Amino acid sequence: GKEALRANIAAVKAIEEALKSTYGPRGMDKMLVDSLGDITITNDGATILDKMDLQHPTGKLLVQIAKGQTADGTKTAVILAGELAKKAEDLLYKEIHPTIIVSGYKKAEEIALKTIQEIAQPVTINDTDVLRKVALTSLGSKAVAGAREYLADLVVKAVAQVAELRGDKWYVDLDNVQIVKKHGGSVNDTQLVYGIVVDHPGMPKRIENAKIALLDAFLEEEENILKEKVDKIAATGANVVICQKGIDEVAQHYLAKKVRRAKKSDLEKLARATGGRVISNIDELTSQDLGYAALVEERKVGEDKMVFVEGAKNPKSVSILIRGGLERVVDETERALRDALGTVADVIRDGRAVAGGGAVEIEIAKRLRKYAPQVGGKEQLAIEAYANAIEGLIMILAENAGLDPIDKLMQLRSLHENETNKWYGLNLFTGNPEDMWKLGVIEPALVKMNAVKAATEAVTLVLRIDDIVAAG
Amino acid sequence: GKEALRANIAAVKAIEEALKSTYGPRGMDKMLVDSLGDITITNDGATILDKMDLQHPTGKLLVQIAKGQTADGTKTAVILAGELAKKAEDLLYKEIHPTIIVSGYKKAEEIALKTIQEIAQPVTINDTDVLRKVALTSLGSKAVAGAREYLADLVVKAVAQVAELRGDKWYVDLDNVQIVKKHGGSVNDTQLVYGIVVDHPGMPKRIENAKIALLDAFLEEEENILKEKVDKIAATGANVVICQKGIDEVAQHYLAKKVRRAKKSDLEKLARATGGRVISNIDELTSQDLGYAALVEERKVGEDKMVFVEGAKNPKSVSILIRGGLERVVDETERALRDALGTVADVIRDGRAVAGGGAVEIEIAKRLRKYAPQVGGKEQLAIEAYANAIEGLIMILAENAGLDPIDKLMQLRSLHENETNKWYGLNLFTGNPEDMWKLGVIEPALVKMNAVKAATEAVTLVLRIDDIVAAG
Amino acid sequence: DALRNNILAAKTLAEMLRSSLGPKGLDKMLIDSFGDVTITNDGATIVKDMEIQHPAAKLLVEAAKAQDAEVGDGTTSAVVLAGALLEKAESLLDQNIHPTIIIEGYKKAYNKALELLPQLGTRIDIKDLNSSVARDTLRKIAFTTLASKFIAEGAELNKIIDMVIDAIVNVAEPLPNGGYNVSLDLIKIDKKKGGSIEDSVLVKGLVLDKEVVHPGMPRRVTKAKIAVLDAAEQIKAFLDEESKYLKDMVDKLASIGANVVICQKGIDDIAQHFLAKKGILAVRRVKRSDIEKLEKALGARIISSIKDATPEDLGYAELVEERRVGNDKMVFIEGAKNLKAVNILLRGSNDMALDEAERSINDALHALRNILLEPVILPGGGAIELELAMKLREYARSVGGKEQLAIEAFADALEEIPLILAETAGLEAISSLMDLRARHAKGLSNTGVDVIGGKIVDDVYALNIIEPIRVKSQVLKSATEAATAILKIDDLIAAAP
Amino acid sequence: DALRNNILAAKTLAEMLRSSLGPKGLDKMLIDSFGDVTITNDGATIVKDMEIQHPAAKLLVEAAKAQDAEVGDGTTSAVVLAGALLEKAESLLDQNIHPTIIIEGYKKAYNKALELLPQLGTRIDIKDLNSSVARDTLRKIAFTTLASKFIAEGAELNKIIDMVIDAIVNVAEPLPNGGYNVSLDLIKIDKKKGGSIEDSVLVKGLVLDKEVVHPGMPRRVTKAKIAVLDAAEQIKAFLDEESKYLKDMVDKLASIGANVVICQKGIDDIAQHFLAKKGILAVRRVKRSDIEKLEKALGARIISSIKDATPEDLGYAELVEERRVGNDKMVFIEGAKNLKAVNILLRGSNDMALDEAERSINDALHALRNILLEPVILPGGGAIELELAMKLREYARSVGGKEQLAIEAFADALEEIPLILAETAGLEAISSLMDLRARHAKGLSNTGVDVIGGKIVDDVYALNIIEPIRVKSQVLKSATEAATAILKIDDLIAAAP
Ligand SMILES: Nc1ncnc2c1ncn2[C@@H]1O[C@H](COP(=O)(O)OP(=O)(O)O)[C@@H](O)[C@H]1O
Ligand SMILES: Nc1ncnc2c1ncn2[C@@H]1O[C@H](COP(=O)(O)OP(=O)(O)O)[C@@H](O)[C@H]1O
Repeated sequence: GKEALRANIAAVKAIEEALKSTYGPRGMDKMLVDSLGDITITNDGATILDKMDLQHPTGKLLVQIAKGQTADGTKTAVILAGELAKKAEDLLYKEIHPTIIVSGYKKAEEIALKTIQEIAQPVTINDTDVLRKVALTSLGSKAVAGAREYLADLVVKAVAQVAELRGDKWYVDLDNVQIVKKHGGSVNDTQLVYGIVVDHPGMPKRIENAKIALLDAFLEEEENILKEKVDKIAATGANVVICQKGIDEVAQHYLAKKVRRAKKSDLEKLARATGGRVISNIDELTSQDLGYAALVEERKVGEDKMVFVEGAKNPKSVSILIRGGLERVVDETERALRDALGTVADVIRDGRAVAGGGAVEIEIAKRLRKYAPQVGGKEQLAIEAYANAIEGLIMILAENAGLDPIDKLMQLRSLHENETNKWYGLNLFTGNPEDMWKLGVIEPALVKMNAVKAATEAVTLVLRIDDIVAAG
Repeated sequence: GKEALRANIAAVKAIEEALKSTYGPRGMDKMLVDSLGDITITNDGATILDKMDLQHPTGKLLVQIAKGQTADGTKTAVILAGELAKKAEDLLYKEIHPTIIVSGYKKAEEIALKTIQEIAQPVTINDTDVLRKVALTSLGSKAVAGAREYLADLVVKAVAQVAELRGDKWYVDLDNVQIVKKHGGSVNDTQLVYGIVVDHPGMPKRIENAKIALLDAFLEEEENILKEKVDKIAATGANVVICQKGIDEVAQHYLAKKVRRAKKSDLEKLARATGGRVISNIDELTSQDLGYAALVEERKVGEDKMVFVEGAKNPKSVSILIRGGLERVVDETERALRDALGTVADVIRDGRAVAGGGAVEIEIAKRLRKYAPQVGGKEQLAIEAYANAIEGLIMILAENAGLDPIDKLMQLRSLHENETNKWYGLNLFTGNPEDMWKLGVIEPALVKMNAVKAATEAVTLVLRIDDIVAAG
Repeated sequence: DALRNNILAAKTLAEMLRSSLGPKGLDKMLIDSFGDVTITNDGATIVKDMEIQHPAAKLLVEAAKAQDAEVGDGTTSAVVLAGALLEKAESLLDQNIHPTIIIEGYKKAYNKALELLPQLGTRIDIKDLNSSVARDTLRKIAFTTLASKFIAEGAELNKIIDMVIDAIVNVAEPLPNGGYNVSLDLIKIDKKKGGSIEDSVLVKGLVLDKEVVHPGMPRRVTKAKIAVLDAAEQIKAFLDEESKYLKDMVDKLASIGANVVICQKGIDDIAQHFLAKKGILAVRRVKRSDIEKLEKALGARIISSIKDATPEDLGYAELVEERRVGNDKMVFIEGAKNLKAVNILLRGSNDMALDEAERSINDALHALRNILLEPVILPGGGAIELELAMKLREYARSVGGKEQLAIEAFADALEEIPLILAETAGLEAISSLMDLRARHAKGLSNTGVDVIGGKIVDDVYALNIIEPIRVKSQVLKSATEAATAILKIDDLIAAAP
Repeated sequence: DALRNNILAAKTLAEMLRSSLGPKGLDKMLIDSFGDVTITNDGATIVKDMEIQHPAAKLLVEAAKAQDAEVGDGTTSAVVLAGALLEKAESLLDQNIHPTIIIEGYKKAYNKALELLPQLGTRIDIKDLNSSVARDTLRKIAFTTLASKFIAEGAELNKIIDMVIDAIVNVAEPLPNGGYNVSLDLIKIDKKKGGSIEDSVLVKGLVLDKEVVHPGMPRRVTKAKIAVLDAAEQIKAFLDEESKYLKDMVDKLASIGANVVICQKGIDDIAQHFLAKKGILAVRRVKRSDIEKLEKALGARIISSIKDATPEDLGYAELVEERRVGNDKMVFIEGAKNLKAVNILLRGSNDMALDEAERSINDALHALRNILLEPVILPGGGAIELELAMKLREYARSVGGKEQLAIEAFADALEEIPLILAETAGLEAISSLMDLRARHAKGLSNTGVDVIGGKIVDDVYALNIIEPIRVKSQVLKSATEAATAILKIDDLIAAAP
């Protein structure tokens, strides 16, 4: 059923083309258009793939795959899978059975992962320059309005807190990072807080050693019931009370005499940080479900009130306030910062880093070409094709910078004949090849490995499927 | 270039379809239509292929091949080639390279010829019943108006004369047989003459020990020249004078005081029989170029004058007068008689005969199936296909008789498991399988061999050609 | 014409599952119309969940579903075959051979093949595991099923096979055919998270608990077990006897004559010491779902109150042992009362390897069950099909009429399995078949196709490629029935509900 | 775009001759527009006689015609290659690589290959036929050319080869390259009807006559030959001396000092007896066309009249002998004056076998000439192409820029010859090539493809598959020139005659 396969390959190629030009540290932006008419301008690939109007099953699948295990790297996986698909197509026209191409690609994947594992430069949490570089790596091309060397600082400072070593590996519980945003000034007004932050005259403000009530949950009778509900909570010794559902202002008065938030993604991290737990029904509420916060308080953002939970019990607590002008700015800042956090977190947790600019890529290709003749006939071609498909990334990376792809590919290929140039990659601003390690173009080995892995998996899935059937 | 090959195969299949239903001793007739509007109704395949409106190069080629070395057998060759082409097509769809199919078919051809050589029953000129049977074989289905056992007599009597043994093999110089025709009565009025026959008060009639002048070739001046020309001939001692060009009646008067024929095909055999030779220019005429005819004469056909050259020197001289009603009758008689003469001549000259009814065919198939597994993989299939293509002839032969092909094929196949039924074939009138030898269904082995050979050659030629090109 | 349409329908359906055959069977993606998807190369799943269009195809689906119902292994093999039969039939229709003739031919061919299956079958030795003959067979078939689906290391696999063997020892047997009926209800697979696969272990039940008190008896030869629910107006008040109470409870338990006490609610140190003095094996608290399972086998009863207890509630087991399992001590119970199923402790280092091991054991068990039910093996890799084809041509020769062509056309269909099965391995669909024919007609019937290795094998038994007869015959049957039923239908008629 | 059209034109042309390559080269049917046809797998014939359509294709035809002009053997091989180069170029155009770059790359690759041809060439020994080294080589190459085109029995063939060898002994030599220049003008092939092929024989001239009189001398060691035109108002009348005349004529002939007399008009018994007395070798009458040929070599002159004759008209030959040739006595003349060509008496039992033998000898001679002109052989069957491809990739590595891809694309084209050449033998166009690469990169450069046998050979020299260097280099040259010239053309422009 070639007719069903070609459509899959076309879908993959379509998504590649969708995310292609976004790639690199000079990646152009895409303009997403909602059917409403509203729009979203962005560089980040994950966001695109999220808001993107997915058509094909294989497409939605591919997206589902590229996002699996770390926000970034998706870009790489997608484009790589696209290249592999195209080269697979080229191989298919030569009447080569898919089960051969798959096997070849698998071998190539193994050799690739060996290659990355071999090249990788071990790093530690102490090598902060590396962390900074890795942070700054993804931050390039984000169109963030400056403060890259400051946002990177915030990242490096952020990951440092959320880290504790039980044994050999620090348990960087990334999920403890709260992220909010507001307008005004610029991203220089961005700032960290140790505790979680959340965007009537009410209850008191500065609570020291605060117990925090975390709760997701004829008229006269209802009043009695509601007051009963409030008193129940009051009888547990709760300093500050948090909710998600709408609270009757009468209960606000009551409690004031004793916020409703909006999102549970905050209440989550609040429960994480404070040490308390959420309750579905206040009838079950106790005094141990209350979270401990050593110095809770509230502060004014230039245009708005904002809640601060400082002095949270848990050591691994952290939040960041984002600031800027337009929505696109603060959003791109958010997503970029997420990417940074991801990359750095993976660097820390894994403890290995490599050079960008496509050094690892041309190295992997270089290796594959050597290993290719050592196996059978038809597989060798698949492996070679795999290598080429990898080089495609360098080429596209060159394209997105306004450079001639082939020339730079050949240059790097020529340079990587020396053992001592295994870090050399493409300086896109300069235009010439350079040692990407000194320029702080560093990325987590785990990201590269995962990208390769997921792309391979995706393409093999594309090739393994012979036909598409409607079921029930 | 499959696109060019399929067209060839289609052409061959077209010609097969053209000659298909004419096959067998119950073969239907085809009606040929000239663009003038005139028509020709006939069973004989050669005649069809002659008068047929040939379209394709491969077609004209195939016809050119089937007619090469014996008028009949062409039928067999054509249809066989068609079957082989169809089965080749069936093999081609299985992605088998032509050079394999060709080789297979060649092997099959070799085994087939071995088979015919093995089965063949040696015969001699003395076994006249065989000669009669072989004569009668082709004569069946000719729609000749009776006298089959008499025309066969004439054939047997005819070939007997034209035969002399220098060594091991009698030199049956078939080209010494003159054939003419006239209307009136029926084919019972057909009759042989030892000498050649050709259709003013003039020169004398009964010339004993006749010398025959064979010659293919202001007004007063022309008269002088012509008279000079006549006198030149007169001065050589020529009893009877023959010409081809138009003779001035003045020269007829002259010579009368001392015919213009129409065809040189007669003058040829006249030159053959009389022992004399033709002269292009009478200026070169001598007395030795005159042919010796012991008792030349003329006789009246019921409606016309006719010339008889009886007592011709050469022992191997013979002619036949054909008689009947309509043109189709006398024509079919002529062609049929030619076929008979051919077959019998080949039987005599070769000295081997086999049974018709498709006995030899199912034998050959039977052999091929046994020999097939003894060679390689892809060739085996070609050989098997060859066998099937041969069986196709039996099937078509069954079709043309209004019988179920497959059943009779299976019957014969079942019967030919016994060594003692190697002659069994299909009795078309009876409808059941029978020993074809006792029923006088006998044919020359050489004919079968040649048919196989030419068909194989044709199909291989069809398969060897990849594309057709216009040259200069 | 309508017949030809039906034929095309069934054929076109079969064309899809042509690629999903054997080890290298390509995937098929099923779109659950609810807005969900599931992909697989499994015949059953595909044929089941897929919403088929044409009636004839639906009938083929029906045949396949029956084929699956009778036995699990072969389902696609039937459909591909049916398709092949119809495809070979439509060539005979062009020979102007009435369907009924083809049908009878196919019936005869089927009967002969069915007769020939055992003739070409290699019977095995099932006379005990003392001999290890069965093990070698079980090892071959194990690897037959396991090889296609495992990417795990062989050493890890060998242990799993060892377990399955150890399982089969215990499982029941029917006498009539000298075979074994593996009741899969007699096998448990407890998926324990944490630990390597080699740490996995088999035993007739175990609670996965450590000895409550080291002084406590960690091994009991002749055991006696008790199940305890409660941990050790008209007013009722407890008499002021705190420790004496506990001691008396333990003495009562000792008085009943028990050597093991598996408390539902857990045991306190004092009770532990008393039990340790009496030399009783104490066990920590266990789940209700666990204890409920235990009592019925153990022939015991969950005691609500020891004061009212009685030896009627006393269970028993042949042996109990605190055994080390990957540096994790666990209480093992052996051969107690109604042994029922053999319990596997499956130590998976990850949920993937866990479910993978479980899956492997399951498949292996099912296959081994299928071969054990009918103790005759057939040379897989398409060898037996080719053999049958040869024999069926030989048999076709001795039949006449149009049926000689119908049987021969049955043979030509069988040979599509070797053809397709090799093609999946990327081998040339043609040369492979003729090479096979050559090797086969001039050699052993065991010549076949190794799809994994992607090569033609002179003897597939040596490569541990084995197929049960129970499956094959059924596949043949349902396939024949299907192709028949398709060929037998003349045309369609508009009806009223 | 126009460039791409040209490329497609040349490419589409090359596609046709793709199949006509090598031994199993499929046929092409040429329709002579006059209402006639001629079919062949020959590049030269096809390319020549065919009326080509597109200009680019016409240019490719031009290149091919040049390729044929320089040397006869390889013509199609050039066209297929050119097509391959363009096809590999159009893939680089899609890489957005300007044509001129590709052109330079191809030029460099061509130069390097041209340099590598001799490096990978196996030079031979041509130092005399005394040694038989040359014979073994000549035998191998003989069989190389002969094997593809002969269906005749080997024993018959061996004699033909023996003849060709015996011919080559006599033929001239150029010194500079230590090679031999076989002037085909120094070979006659007289097609005698009647007799077996083994009866065929070689000699420096022979008249195919029997000894007129058995008493007459049938063998003369030191010979002297004469050519006689006439058989032995102002009024002139012959003197009444009948026999005395004849005797005196013969005595005059004997007086001149001749030992052989080949009369144009034939000799009478009296003259025969006189000649027999004098011990002169008499020969019957011969054709004018024959005698005219004889006299110029023999340095003699056709004597109109013996009375006026003179030793100036006396010829000479080293040896003359009445030899038996298939039970047919014939007068052989050896080593006379200007030996010029060696004369073959070709005894064909049939016109077919006759023309076949002639054809065989011709082809063998041409090929042997081509290899002898440049005494270095190359491993045929596509081996040398693969070797070059390996070396050219290795060489391409040490070049940078877009040209590294242009050279690599030159290599990928060469490998189309092994691919196509094997494909003609029905082998898989892909697996064969990778198998070759494997055998080649890891083994001898002589690994190639035996098309006749239809199999990949580890060493093609052992299978007597040999290719001259003189042909190969020229093919490479003209192919490169062609593909270049096509790639170099930007677009088309309307012009005025
Ligand atoms: N400063 C830089 N110089 C050269 N290459 C870079 C640089 N920064 C990133 N890259 C390259 O960009 C690729 C990742 O790009 P992309 O995924 O689009 O952005 P992000 O890294 O933010 O996810 C990597 O392959 C890496 O080699
Ligand atoms: N009396 C007969 N009974 C059975 N078959 C016959 C008979 N006569 C001829 N045939 C068959 O007819 C075929 C030749 O038919 P065809 O070429 O059409 O006529 P002809 O023999 O006149 O050329 C042979 O294969 C032969 O087996």
